[PDB]
Order: sequence, then C-alpha cells, then structure tokens
Amino acid sequence: QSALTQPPSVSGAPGQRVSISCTGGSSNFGAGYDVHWYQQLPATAPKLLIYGNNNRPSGVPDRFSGSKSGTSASLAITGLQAEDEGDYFCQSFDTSLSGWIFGGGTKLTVLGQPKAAPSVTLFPPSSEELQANKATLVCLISDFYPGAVTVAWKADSSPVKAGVETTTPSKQSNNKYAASSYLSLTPEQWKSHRSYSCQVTHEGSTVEKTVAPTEC
Amino acid sequence: QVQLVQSGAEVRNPGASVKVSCKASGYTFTSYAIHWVRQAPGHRLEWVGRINTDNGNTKYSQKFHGRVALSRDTSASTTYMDLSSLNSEDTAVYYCARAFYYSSGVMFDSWGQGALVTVSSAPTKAPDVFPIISGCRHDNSPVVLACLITGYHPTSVTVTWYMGTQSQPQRTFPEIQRRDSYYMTSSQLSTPLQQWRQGEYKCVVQHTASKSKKEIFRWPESP
Repeated sequence: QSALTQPPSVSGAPGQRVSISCTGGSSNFGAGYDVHWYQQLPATAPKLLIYGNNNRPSGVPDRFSGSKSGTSASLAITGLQAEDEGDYFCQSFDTSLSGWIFGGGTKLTVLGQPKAAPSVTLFPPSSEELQANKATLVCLISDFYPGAVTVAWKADSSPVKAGVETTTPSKQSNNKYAASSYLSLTPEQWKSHRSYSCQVTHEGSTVEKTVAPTEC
Repeated sequence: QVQLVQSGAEVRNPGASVKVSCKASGYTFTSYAIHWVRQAPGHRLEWVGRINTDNGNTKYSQKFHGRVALSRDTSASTTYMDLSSLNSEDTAVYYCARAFYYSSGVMFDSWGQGALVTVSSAPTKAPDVFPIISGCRHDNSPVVLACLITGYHPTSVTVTWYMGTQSQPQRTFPEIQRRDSYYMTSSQLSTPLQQWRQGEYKCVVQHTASKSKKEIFRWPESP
C-alpha cells in the first residue's frame, strides 16, 4: 500500500482506554519514516499530538501514548476525557510518491448517552424527477450515536463509487445524529439494473436497504 | 511563540485563480521550510508542496502539476499559494505547516488556521421539490413520506410538514453542495403512515433567499 488507513469511529466511556490503528504500506512505515499523530478539536487547527512514533511535546498529556512495530502503528489514550473528543489522523512519508501522506481520520467520541444504531430508509427516484430526465437515490440516516457512519453504494452486486455525495453527520435536537447520501444517476442507468443498495456502517454493524426499478 | 496566520476566505468561479498567504512570526522565517495541505469536504488531508524559504527551491505534489505555484517574500515574512484553473473538487480548506527537525526526520509542529475556498458559480435560484416515497400503496409495508429539495442557492431552506392544519413532526437533514455548486437536502415526515389518504399530508418548503414558498400535497401513483 501507499496510504494510511484508520478506523472511522472509536468510542469510549469517560475514564476508559481506547485505541486507534494506523495501517501503512511498505513504501511508508516499512520505509523507515516515523509516524506523526495530529488531533483536530472542533473548529481548531490540527495540533501536533505525537511525533517520532512515541515522543510527546511539552503540552500534550501523558494519557496519549504512541507505538509502532512492523507496519501497523497504534495510538493509545488512557483515562478518556471529554476534552479528547475530536478527530485524529496519522501522517508519514512515501518514497514512491516522493511526498507526504495522511490518514482518513478517526472521530473519537466520549459517551454521554447509550449507543443507538442508525435507522435507514431508501427512496427511489420520483415520478416527477424521471419526467425531468433525472434520477437520484436518497438514503436517509437518523437517530444514531456516536455520530459517524460509512455509506457504500452498489449497483446490483457490484460496488459503485461514482456520483456518490454523502453528508457529514449533524447533531439533532435530542443529541443524536442524522446524515444522508445521494446517488445521482441517469434514467437510463436506473432501469438498467435489477436493484440498488445503500449500505450504512456504524459501530460494528452494517445495515443495507434495497430498491428495485420494477418494485412499485 | 511559533504562530502561522493565513489570509481570509475566498470565493471564486470555476477556472479562475486564488492566492492565499501564510504569515509566520515568533522564529527565524528562513530557517524552517513551509508546507501546504488542503482538505476537501468528505476527503482526507492532501499535501500540496514544500517551499525552501531560503534559496527559493520549491517541490510540488505530482497530482497538482502545473496548477499550483508556491512563492516566497523573505522581507514580507509570508508564503503564498497560487492555484489556477479551479473546479468543484478544489472546494477545500487550505493549511500551511512549518517543517521542524527532530532526532530522526521532519516534523510539522505548527499549523495555520486554514483558509476556505469555495468554487461556486450559482445565481440565487429557488429549489425544486419532488415527492419521494418508500414502499408500495398496493403489502402491509409501512409507507415513509419525504420531500426531495434540490437545485437551490444559497442556503438555507426551511421545511414544515402539515396534516390539514396541524404541524407534524419531521426529521432535519444536512445540506450538501453538489458538483454544479447547487445545494440539496431532504426532509422526512417522522411518523410512518398506516393508511392512504389523498391530499391530507403535505410538505412546505420555504426559501427566503428567492422569496418563494413551494409546497407539495400529492404523491403520484408509483411508476
């Protein structure tokens, strides 16, 4: 590989221990360059958290600890505090691209309420929309905590990543989260498949809903 | 203290240019290199380039190629990023970081606040509202009513569902900018529907930026 991989969501009770894994390619971590960690608190600039695998700048609490062995690095956070809630990503250097590389980012949530798996509804293109020579699949996601999901579309059994436009989660009025994802298609492609499927992943479970052109 | 400050937010049209600054203070401006990193909505961070703040040597990311230029003015204590031939994918927040040394390599120990750049070529337009539905009216599967609200600018819209005269609970969903710089969002009637009534429920969409109220009170029979 030539890029870093992280879990999208990591949760923890106040005071517990959590972990975040950064997976690297041979061209990066197997290339002698150490891993850096940065935290991005809400509406703040990214802060240098851990430099040189396990070193800590003066100002970062000792609760954050770093490790790296082989090709996988892990960031440990003991005694989870509400101040830690934010986004975290890893950084390294790649020799095949001769440049820097970053990770997908991990949202750390400090639990303030019990978890809730998302409820999902999939919507086919409307009749008025198809008469306007347009087609859009609407995947609605609501009432989930912590607020971080991963949406994957697929035409029939094969995955599709083109035309996907997913929204970031937004806190509802009852401290839960809602999101949505849209798959823009031509009316030709819609009737050119037996079914479409929206796939939502959240805290160790994936729910999938399916709609067919012939359905209703 | 080491601190980096950048220019304010910029809004441009597709295919144009933008020049964002990155002013340094609290250390020797020519001693440590400055990098540039951007992050698009829904993507990870992406490295742009490194500029040698002494002799002026620049190293750019291969993905950007001839699109970007990094300049220096030692007297001004500022680095610039000039990006040409913009498009919808360039809507992002652009950061600058300082390169600091440590016992085994290079380190980014200071980041700027970031500058938001929006590539939007959209006039003030009222939204289109389509009635979308989940389930058949032909099954005992519950029916979920929603309204699809796409093709407007700028944010935001205000939705309210009605059963006759009384307001009905709804679900609010975020608004996302499309590739064509237009926005779209959805609203869903909360309670699933047991029976079928015609014209009883209705969603009302209000967009004060264009002084318009568009409401739908009929879900056509399915295709």
